[PDB]
Amino acid sequence: ADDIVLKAKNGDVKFPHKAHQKAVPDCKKCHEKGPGKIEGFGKEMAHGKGCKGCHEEDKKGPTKCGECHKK
Ligand code: HEC
Ligand code: HEC
Ligand code: HEC
Ligand SMILES: C[C@H](CCC(=O)O)[C@H]1CC[C@H]2[C@@H]3CC[C@@H]4C[C@H](O)CC[C@]4(C)[C@H]3C[C@H](O)[C@]12C
Repeated sequence: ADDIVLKAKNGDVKFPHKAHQKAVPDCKKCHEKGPGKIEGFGKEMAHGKGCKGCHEEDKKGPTKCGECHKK
C-alpha cells in the first residue's frame, strides 16, 4: 500500500510507513487498537501521542512545525 498524506491546511503531512515499520518494530503501538482510532485522529492526537508525542518520547522523528508540514 501507499504512504498517506494528511491534508493539513498549513501544509501537507507525509506519513512514511517503511520508516515506522523499521523504527517501531512493536507494531501494536499503532495496529490492533480498539475501534474508534480512525474517527479519533485529528490535530490534538497528531500533536500529541498520535505523531509528535511519540517522536519526543523516542528521541527521534520530526518535532518542529516545518519538519512535518510542507507545502
Ligand atoms: C504507526 C506509527 C505505525 C506503526 C508503528 C506500524 N504501522 Fe503499519 N501502518 C500504519 C498506517 C497508518 C498504515 C496505512 C498507511 C500507510 O502509510 O501505509 C499502515 C499500513 C500497514 C500495512 C499495509 C502496508 C502495505 O501493504 O504496504 C501493513 C502490512 C502494516 N502496516 C504492518 C505493520 C507492521 C508488521 C508493523 C510493525 C513492524 C507496523 N505496520 C508498524 C501505521 C503503523
Ligand atoms: C511511535 C509510536 C510513532 C508514532 C505514533 C509516529 N511516529 Fe513518526 N517516527 C517514529 C520514529 C521512532 C521515527 C524515526 C525513524 C527514522 O528512521 O528516522 C519516525 C520518523 C518519522 C518521519 C521521518 C522518516 C524519515 O525517513 O526520516 C516522519 C516524516 C514521521 N515520523 C511522521 C509521523 C507522522 C506524520 C505520524 C502521525 C501520523 C507519526 N510519524 C507517528 C515514531 C513514531
Ligand atoms: C508531526 C510530528 C507534526 C508536528 C511536529 C507538527 N504538526 Fe501540525 N499537524 C500534524 C498532523 C498530522 C496534522 C493533521 C491532523 C489531522 O486531522 O489529520 C496537523 C494539524 C495541524 C493544524 C490544523 C490543520 C488543519 O486542520 O487543516 C495546524 C494549524 C498545525 N498542525 C500547525 C502546526 C504547528 C504550528 C506546528 C509547530 C508548532 C505543528 N503543527 C507541528 C503533524 C505535525
Ligand atoms: C492509533 C495510532 C497510534 C496513536 C494512538 O495511540 O492513538 C495512530 C498513529 C497514526 C494514526 C493514523 C494516521 C493516518 C490516518 C489519519 C486519519 O485521520 C485516521 C486514520 C489513520 C490511518 C490514523 C489511524 C490511527 O489513529 C493511527 C494509526
